[PDB]
Amino acid sequence: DINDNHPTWKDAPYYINLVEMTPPDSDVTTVVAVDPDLGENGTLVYSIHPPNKFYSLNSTTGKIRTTHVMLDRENPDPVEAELMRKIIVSVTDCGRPPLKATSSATVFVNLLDLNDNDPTFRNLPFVAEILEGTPAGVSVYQVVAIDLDEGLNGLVSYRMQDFVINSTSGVVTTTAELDRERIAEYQLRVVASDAGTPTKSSTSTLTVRV
Ligand SMILES: [Ca+2]
Ligand SMILES: [Ca+2]
Ligand SMILES: [Ca+2]
Ligand code: NA
Repeated sequence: DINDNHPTWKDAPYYINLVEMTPPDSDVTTVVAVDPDLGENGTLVYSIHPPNKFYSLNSTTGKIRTTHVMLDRENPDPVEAELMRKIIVSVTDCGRPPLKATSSATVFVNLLDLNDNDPTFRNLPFVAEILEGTPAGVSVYQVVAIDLDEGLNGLVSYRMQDFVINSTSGVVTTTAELDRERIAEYQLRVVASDAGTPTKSSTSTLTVRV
């Protein structure tokens, strides 16, 4: 009848890979604690404490799941960033008196990246001011767009659809002597792409006035 043992954590700390945006109620991992006491003196109750809005836990099986709060690798908030990557877990037996394990157990989640973000322009849309009789091979603008994704998924390149844009630099160069009487205003649709295998794009207008 004496509660002879505390619960004892097993293979802690835990390190786990999880893709971001993983659907709600998707399995993450199963935390495990040991207590050889018979009856309620060894019956365990797991719990996430402090509470984590990105994960739920089966009190009896110690099995963690995701919630209707999606996991976002590009979430700018430092408070959330940590919750998404660190799950602190408390356990107790149901004995008389009830005993906790003498410390919690951290689950370290590694958030794997999806190409879920598209490029977004820093300096577009814009209106570039130029004087007529500007000869060919003159830079007028340099387009900048950023992608919050990781590695190749965040690497932004530039394309169009009387000018040419260098795909690496985002620099916009002329190909002819510009004249007010031929075309005084150009609307140029610059398409910014990333390097994901399902490539994501983003278009905005550079308005050249002569
Ligand atoms: Ca016990
Ligand atoms: Ca992403
Ligand atoms: Ca991207
Ligand atoms: Na994201």
